Amino acid sequence: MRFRFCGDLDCPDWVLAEISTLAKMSSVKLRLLCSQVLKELLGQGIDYEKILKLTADAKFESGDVKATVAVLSFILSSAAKHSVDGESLSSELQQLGLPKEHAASLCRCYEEKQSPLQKHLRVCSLRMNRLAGVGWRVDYTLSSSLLQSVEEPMVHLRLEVAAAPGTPAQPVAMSLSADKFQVLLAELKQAQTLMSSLG
Amino acid sequence: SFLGAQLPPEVAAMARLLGDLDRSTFRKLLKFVVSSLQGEDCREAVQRLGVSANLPEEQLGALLAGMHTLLQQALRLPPTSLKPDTFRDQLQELCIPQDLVGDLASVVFGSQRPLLDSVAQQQGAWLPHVADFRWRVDVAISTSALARSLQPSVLMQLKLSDGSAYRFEVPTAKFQELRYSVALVLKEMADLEKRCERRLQD
Amino acid sequence: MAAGELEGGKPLSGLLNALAQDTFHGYPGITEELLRSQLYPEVPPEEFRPFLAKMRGILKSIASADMDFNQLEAFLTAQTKKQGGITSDQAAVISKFWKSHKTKIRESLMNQSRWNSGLRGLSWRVDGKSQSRHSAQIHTPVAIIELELGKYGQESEFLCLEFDEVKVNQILKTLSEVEESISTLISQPN
Amino acid sequence: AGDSAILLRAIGSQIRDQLALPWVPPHLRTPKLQHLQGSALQKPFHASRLVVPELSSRGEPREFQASPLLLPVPTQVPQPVGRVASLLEHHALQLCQQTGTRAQRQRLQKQLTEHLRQSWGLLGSRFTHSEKFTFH
Amino acid sequence: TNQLVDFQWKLGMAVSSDTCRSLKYPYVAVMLKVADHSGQVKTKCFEMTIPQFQNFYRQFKEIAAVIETV
Amino acid sequence: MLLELSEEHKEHLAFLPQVDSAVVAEFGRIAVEFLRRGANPKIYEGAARKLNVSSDTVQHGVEGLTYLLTESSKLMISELDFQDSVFVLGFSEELNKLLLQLYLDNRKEIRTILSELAPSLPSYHNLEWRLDVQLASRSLRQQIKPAVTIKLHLNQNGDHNTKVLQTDPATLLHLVQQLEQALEEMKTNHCRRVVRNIK
Amino acid sequence: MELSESVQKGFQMLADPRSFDSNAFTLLLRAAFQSLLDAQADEAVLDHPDLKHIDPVVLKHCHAAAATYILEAGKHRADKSTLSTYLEDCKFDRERIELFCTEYQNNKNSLEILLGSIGRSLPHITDVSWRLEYQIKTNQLHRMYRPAYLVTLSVQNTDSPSYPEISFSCSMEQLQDLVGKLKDASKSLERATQL
Repeated sequence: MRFRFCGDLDCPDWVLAEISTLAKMSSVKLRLLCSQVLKELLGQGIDYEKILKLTADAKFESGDVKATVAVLSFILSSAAKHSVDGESLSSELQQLGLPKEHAASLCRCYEEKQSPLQKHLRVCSLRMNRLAGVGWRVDYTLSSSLLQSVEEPMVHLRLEVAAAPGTPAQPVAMSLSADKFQVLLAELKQAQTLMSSLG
Repeated sequence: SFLGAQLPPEVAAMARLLGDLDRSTFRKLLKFVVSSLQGEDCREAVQRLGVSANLPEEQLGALLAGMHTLLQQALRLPPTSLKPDTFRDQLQELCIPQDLVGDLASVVFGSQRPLLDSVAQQQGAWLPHVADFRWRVDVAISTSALARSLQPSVLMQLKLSDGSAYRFEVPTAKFQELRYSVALVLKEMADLEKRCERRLQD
Repeated sequence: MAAGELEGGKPLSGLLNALAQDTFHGYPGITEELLRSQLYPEVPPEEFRPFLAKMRGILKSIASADMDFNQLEAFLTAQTKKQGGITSDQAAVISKFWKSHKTKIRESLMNQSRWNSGLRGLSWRVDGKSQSRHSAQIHTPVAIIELELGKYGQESEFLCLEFDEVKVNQILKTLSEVEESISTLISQPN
Repeated sequence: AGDSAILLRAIGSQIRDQLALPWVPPHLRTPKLQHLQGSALQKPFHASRLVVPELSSRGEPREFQASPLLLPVPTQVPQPVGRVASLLEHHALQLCQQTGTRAQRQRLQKQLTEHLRQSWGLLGSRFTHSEKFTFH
Repeated sequence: TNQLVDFQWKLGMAVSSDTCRSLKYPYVAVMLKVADHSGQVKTKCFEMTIPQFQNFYRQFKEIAAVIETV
Repeated sequence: MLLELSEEHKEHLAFLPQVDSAVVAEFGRIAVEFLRRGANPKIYEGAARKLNVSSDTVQHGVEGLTYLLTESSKLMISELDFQDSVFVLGFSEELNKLLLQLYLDNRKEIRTILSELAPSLPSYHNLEWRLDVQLASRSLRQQIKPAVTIKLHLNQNGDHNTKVLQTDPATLLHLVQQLEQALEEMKTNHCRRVVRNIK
Repeated sequence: MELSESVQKGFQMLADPRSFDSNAFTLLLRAAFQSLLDAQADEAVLDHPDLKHIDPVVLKHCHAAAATYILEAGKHRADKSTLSTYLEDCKFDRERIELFCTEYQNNKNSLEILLGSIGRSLPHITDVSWRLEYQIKTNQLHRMYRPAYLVTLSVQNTDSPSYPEISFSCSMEQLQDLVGKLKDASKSLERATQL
């Protein structure tokens, strides 16, 4: 047995277990719960009060609730990861034993948010760093103790770099000769030409 | 099999290469594998052996990787659990030539084994150990806050195998707690050993 | 109705003050909803939003140019002589605001553009050396100088230096060479 | 696209060739396997400023350049990686220079001078308690 | 305490920045090189405005006057 | 096995039979409330005036009772051994039964708190990965260099740490092989006997 | 690939039969490669007795031009068709075009290994080890009776200050999670080979 939403793998045993906990809700409130988890995946927060308020239908204990939110998050994220359509998802959740009405409901919510999910999942994909901003000042040097008249421009750069979302940017500040600045700008333009050939 | 339920791909690759390999070259390679297990840097000596045998680096890598895995998995087994007859039988199922099996068996069971065991036991450590422990015992006679104190304390200094070092002072009420804790753990190590010998050894 | 229609000059002066504090002094938490509710609670937020954007974009341009009165009033006049433009009275409020704030805004932009250390203070004393552990009798004076340095938004460092009467005069002549460099450059146009 | 299809096909066949070779213990890796499996050392890009002969040189500057006192340009750096980085950045600057108003320039320098003149023209415990109570 | 090994200065104009097209203000930048205990030498740099230089220079002229009449 | 109550610990607990069991039930409530949230000495002077005893009498009795529950939960002492421990104190069956229930009601929650005190080793939190191919550098313009970028998230002392790392393909196949052999050990007959017999 | 006017004039002088005979062209060209690739900074690399008649300002200028073109051609993976095109532009004759290609082909692999060794990279994981323990007691809690894994990664990079081993602990669930992530990563390499 192998499944597309599992990534061409057999289903995890904890997923196959907790799919039987989904069958314990009404189909009408399984669909409402999907909307709450899917909102969180879209970055719109999560309403634990509503999740607990509706799952009282099935008299879930908090271990049931934890396992239910975890498995819905896995199914929806992993279908979107592999670009699985709701038609495939419905058919192959049924193979795992989810009731056909519960399968339906669950996939008509995926079908509505499939496209914005994948745009968010690309934004969340692993980054080492992010360039948050650039600042610069250009100076002109007139004279020095070390050279009686200089008359050369000089550049200062400050680069704001973010290591993780929700964190203040680190400034990288440095000073450059106008020769060093010229070669840096010319090299970045060559890199950009290669980048544009890929996408 | 000591190699587990499914044969590692590097071992299967190596075992088919052995049919083409001169026993002189096999025994030269085996010394490098064994000495690497003892922690000796061999990279330059392996390269010289490569050009000497006319082995391309793609085949050196396959041979060395397969020999390392076989010896690693055998040498991690106690002598109660792998023994010369069953080791020799299992290696023949890989179709390794019998003369090379004898060389491999001499490494696992011969006089090389005690030094390998010593190196393998060093790898169970994960946290640092005490490298040194020094103290002085002092009595305070007077202090800014007391014309007469007369209070003892222990100044302690630890060096750990991590290369870290700590110097700190211990109140005598805190020394009593430390001494109690250490004697208690020693009782409970000895109790655990007696559980093991009477239930896990049979 | 929109805030652009209203001629509340003090409310508009407050808006420009808040806009300058956010834009140039960098005070956090300044936001459209706060300015609407205090300054113009009768203006709908959607109507206030373009006036905020218009005043912000104009003010950013003025500060980057560092406009003189001819530039400032010509630019603002062109803003008056357009569809949905500001009134001449609003421009007059902006001009009065800009007169005082121009000094403060300019200096703030200098600090924002500086990320080397700056001189925060200089302090000095002169002592008579008299005796030491070994030298039973000393008399030569010495100057002790404390130099306070820091980067913008960071804690100050203090550097303390000690100078004899000779090194005091070596440094003093070095500073006189800086002044004579300046005096030449400004006299060269003669 | 054909060009990106050729790239991805080249990528995939490189990953095959790397997966096909087992991991080898670091103390056994010959220099090829040190590169593939990451135990070789790369060297940073570090550039040193070179002196180059000038054909238009005349007089005493030429007499220097015509002599053993001016070393052959790549040999002016001891290390080949720094030697490579030095020639690369030297040639890069030459391209920037050769690929790059007098009234406008004089005007700007006079504008800067007026600002300099206008700027200058402004010149025109029990211990502390014991001290406080009994030794202060 | 610390001792000056060397003193260097440069005079420049700040011409333009990304936030302010016409900065056009002069500064003096000073580099101090100081020797620590056991002769460890380090550098510190700071900028002064032109008014700050005039004050800095003015006070060293006071030090030179008192140091003679101490 | 049994609790060895010290003579001072016994002397503190001797306050319990001096008052009605309904007050001891209140001592039980406030005792576990202190374990749950933290102690608040301001109540001791209140109960003192209500009971006509010193505040230290209330404090000693209640803090002694908390220690009885804590040591029982630490040992996981049986109901039979608990009674054999408590009957060294002389008080009557009603109080003995009250204490036994107060223990069994709370031992599982207390043991959760007691598990937080252990030596604080660093531990796994999460892992992210990215498959990168390097295609050009400043020095050399056409390449294929595949690598797996890894971001490892760890806990210690409740503080998250992250490390960014790299592997080649063949090393990643080695990493999985070794840590699959790790998981296989718990299925071997040796480790099965330990779990079976050391209990 | 772009080349400054300084480099192009150096090649225009190598193209002369007058300035350089076919012998001197070969000796200077070999000296160019040697000075790039040899670890010895041989300051006498240009002191060949057959080069001694050339003006030392011109000789040292054409030597740096050659070496600069070699590095630019190497970086841009220049094929013989590219090399031959640019040389004929500089008015080279068919004999010297053959000579330049012969020397370049002989050295190509050494040059590409050099150019590829320059850079910085992340810390590279090289090995892993594990311990399995059964947890018995704490001074605050008896009957813990749970397995834990103690994992160490060996990293081997010096491009930035670093410590060579990363140690952390896993429960059974945490190690099973970790292994699943690494096998998910490994399954993606397999997919990429299908490209």
